[PDB]
Amino acid sequence: EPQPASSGLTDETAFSCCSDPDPSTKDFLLQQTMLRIKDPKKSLDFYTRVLGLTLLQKLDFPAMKFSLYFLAYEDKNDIPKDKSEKTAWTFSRKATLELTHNWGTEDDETQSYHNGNSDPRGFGHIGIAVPDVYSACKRFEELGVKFVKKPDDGKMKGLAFIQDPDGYWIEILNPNKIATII
Amino acid sequence: DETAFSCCSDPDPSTKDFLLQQTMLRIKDPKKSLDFYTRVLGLTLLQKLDFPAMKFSLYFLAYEDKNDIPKDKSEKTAWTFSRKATLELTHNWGTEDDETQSYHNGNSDPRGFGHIGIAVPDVYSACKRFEELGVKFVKKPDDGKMKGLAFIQDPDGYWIEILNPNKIAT
Ligand SMILES: CC1(C)[C@@H](O)CC[C@]2(C)[C@H]3C(=O)C=C4[C@@H]5C[C@@](C)(C(=O)O)CC[C@]5(C)CC[C@@]4(C)[C@]3(C)CC[C@@H]12
Ligand SMILES: [Zn+2]
Ligand SMILES: [Zn+2]
Repeated sequence: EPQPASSGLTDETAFSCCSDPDPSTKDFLLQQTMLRIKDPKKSLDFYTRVLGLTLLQKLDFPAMKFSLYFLAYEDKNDIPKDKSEKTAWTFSRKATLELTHNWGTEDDETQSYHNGNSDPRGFGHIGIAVPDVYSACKRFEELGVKFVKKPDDGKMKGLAFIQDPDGYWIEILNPNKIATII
Repeated sequence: DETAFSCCSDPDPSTKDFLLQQTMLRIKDPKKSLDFYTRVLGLTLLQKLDFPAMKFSLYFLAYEDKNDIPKDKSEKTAWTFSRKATLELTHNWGTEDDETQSYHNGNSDPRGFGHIGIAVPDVYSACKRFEELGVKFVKKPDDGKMKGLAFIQDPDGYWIEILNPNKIAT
């Protein structure tokens, strides 16, 4: 029953590669995903205004000439005012997006970041779960967002991919509708 | 900062139930990857989904109690895809037997994606356990200006930040 190896893993092989978690890893949290961004204006506007994330915090590194922007689906009225307080909070949020701006890249017409979906491949995308793919995407269209895959294109109806201003892919999906699609 | 106007306070309420569900990474060999993320890092495999017509599988991992996972495929799928902060590891069939194939981690030419990041109670003991389990480090907690902060690598070489949120605070 181990599959032909041009056929992928059986459930058995796969599951048997899984161990229950060591109890010292309880309380571990998947806190952030870092993406490099060419232009923090385009990017902050895309993630806050279009996608509805809240800018939790900005960190500056004047020596090393770069800034970090931390965004998440969080209530602004939860963001601490105090500096240290604010940082501990931000960095204890789950499911956060860290955007790294290297100074000057916005003026560099020669410069662009690679989105991982052409050679050499790796990272693919982040994805947002929404209650209605078609209504969200209709608004995205209204707001000038660029699409990789419209919700109705292809076999997978009801799932979409849009680009952020650096070309990074963002999946848009409805958890109550995925099982129909697959 | 002249990005002063770039931050839309009060997002449109149509986005109020939006949720950052997944980060997707391509993996050469899920036997290694699954072992690493579960046994070393302590995540749980939520769901394995296969696509024969398209020759790939998806492995969703998260920090979730295995006991909360519905057993039924439709209930499971709906549950998995509504969890916050999942890793979606994509396996294109055969890459584990292709001696010439490897994925790129985004941290050298051409750059883009940098890393995912895991918050822990105690960076030092986590990293000592990591050392004991033969985990490869990109940065030990005691190298450079940033002390008490580490980066490790998964089996594909993707970078994973190991931090304590109360120590960046300093
Ligand atoms: C151990 C030491 C002291 C040393 O061995 C040099 C390499 C390094 C491992 C180093 C690295 O390699 C890449 C980056 C990145 C550069 C940057 C701006 C980018 O490359 O885009 C993105 C942010 C990021 C993570 C900031 C921190 C550093 C400087 C990072 C981890 C700090 C720790 C550092
Ligand atoms: Zn980071
Ligand atoms: Zn995905």
